[PDB]
Amino acid sequence: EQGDIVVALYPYDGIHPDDLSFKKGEKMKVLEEHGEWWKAKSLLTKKEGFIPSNYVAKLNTLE
Repeated sequence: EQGDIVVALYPYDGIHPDDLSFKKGEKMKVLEEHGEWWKAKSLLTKKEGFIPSNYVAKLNTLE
């Protein structure tokens, strides 16, 4: 859901300006879920952009 903290499982290089580029282990805040791609904010760079949702996992997976 919106505001959840996620961690990158694999790195990803954005191909377009609206994408975030991240490394494995990078922490991001999910802003909006839009199917396969989510809008997120890198907690390291504070930059926002779309990320492939299959490349991240919730830091909280139990609840």
